[PDB]
Amino acid sequence: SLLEFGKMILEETGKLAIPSYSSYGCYCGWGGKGTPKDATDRCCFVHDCCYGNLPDCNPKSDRYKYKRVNGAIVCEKGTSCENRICECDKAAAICFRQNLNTYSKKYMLYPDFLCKGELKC
Ligand SMILES: COc1ccc(C(=O)O)cc1
Repeated sequence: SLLEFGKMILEETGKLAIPSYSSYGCYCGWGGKGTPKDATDRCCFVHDCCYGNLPDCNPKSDRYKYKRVNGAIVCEKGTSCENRICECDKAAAICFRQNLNTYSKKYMLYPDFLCKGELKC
């Protein structure tokens, strides 16, 4: 679910999903179009594609379970949709951590009109 993803993001990065990643660039918190602005935005682009791989799943509301082994995220077994959702979120959270070094506040509340064009998954 979105709230669980938000908790995962905070755990991983120390940033609040809202407002750090809810309106960032072209794809974070509300993707759609344009060339991703930076590596963080690309995390959200891939995350969006990842959810797009699951048309018959409901990633916003469906809850999954995960644990930490060391600091590593381990998705626990639930339904097929839950497992696949968890893997998408895990990847994104790790991606955000990997790219904290280039996270830029200037991409927060990024205006829609600067995001144009379709980019294929
Ligand atoms: C509503 O909260 C969020 C938080 C993060 C993201 C994201 O990282 O894409 C989307 C919505």
